Amino acid sequence: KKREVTIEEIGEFHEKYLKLLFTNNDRKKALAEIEKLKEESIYLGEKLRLVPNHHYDAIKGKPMYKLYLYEYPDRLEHQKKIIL
Amino acid sequence: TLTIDQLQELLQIQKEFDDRIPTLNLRDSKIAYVVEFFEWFNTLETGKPLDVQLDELADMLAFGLSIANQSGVSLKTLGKVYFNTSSIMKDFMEDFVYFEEDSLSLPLNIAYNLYSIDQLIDAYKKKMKRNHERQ
Repeated sequence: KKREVTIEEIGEFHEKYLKLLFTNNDRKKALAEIEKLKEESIYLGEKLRLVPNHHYDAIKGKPMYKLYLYEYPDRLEHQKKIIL
Repeated sequence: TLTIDQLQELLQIQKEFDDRIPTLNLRDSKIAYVVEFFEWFNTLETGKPLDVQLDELADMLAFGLSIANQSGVSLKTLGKVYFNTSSIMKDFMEDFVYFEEDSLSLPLNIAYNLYSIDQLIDAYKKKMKRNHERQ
């Protein structure tokens, strides 16, 4: 289990996050993807928690893992609620 | 307001900063940069308050300053015009999915188009002060 987060998976995640926000009226397949996207968010948060992007914390003042562990899941929650 | 060799004031400031960071390396700079592009792209409508946007923008800039700096851009000295937000996507996407120069070109050309460019700089100089202080 290679510990360090790769550039490509990080890239894949945000991409999927953007496709998600473009799905557009019975399409309930978007909700599944939010469930998927929450879980790999946690996946990435934990990896970055154990093995941190150093330069990110120095320039941002906040740990990068938190962005995946907490903020994106918050966001994907916000999209979940917006629904009817 | 649109820039004229403030490359010696930013490449240094950031040079300045990164030297206070022992474990600094290129793979991580690259990732933080990518993360900040999306972080910034997020702050728009594809929206969020103006103040909050160029903060991410400024955050991307610091990483572009590092790349070229860690690349040792040998004295290289491009202003591009962008019609749409999607025309910035495309650009990043091939510099990324199919690949230093463009990485630093990008946060600036946005400034030219999306904003003022002497208006981004004031966010960068402000934070790095708070940052050089923290470290």
